[PDB]
Amino acid sequence: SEVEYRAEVGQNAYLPCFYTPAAPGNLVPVCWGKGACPVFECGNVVLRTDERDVNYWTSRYWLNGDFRKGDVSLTIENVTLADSGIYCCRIQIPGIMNDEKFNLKLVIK
Ligand SMILES: Cc1nc2c3cc(-c4ccc(NS(=O)(=O)c5ncc[nH]5)cc4C)c(Cl)cc3[nH]c(=O)n2n1
Ligand SMILES: [Ca+2]
Repeated sequence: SEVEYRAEVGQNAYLPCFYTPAAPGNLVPVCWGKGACPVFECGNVVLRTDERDVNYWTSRYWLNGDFRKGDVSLTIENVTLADSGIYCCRIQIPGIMNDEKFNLKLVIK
């Protein structure tokens, strides 16, 4: 057994990811992709934010939480078996190599 997130075909999938803004409104860029975080930046990119807003998304992928307070959890709508796999949520902390890397396993049946 290990940590995983689950959905049936047709449901939405919910993959958690959080950080804490250093001060209110001080956002840091976030990278969501399919594939483990050792791949490129955050895998095969599906969604990105910068210090101001979401700047990139792919159909069916959403940040529906309060991402301006650090809830950068992902929603995938209407999943198929092909959406199964590891996803990377990368918190791109400016000022060093110290990014926060989260790998989330999505199991679809
Ligand atoms: C037609 C369609 N649109 C989206 C879409 C949109 C978004 C998105 C983009 C910016 C903001 N930021 S915001 O502060 O609420 C704001 N409001 C005005 C200016 N900025 C909030 C969200 C939820 C995302 Cl993340 C994911 C999306 N995914 C997707 O398949 N589609 N499809
Ligand atoms: Ca960094």
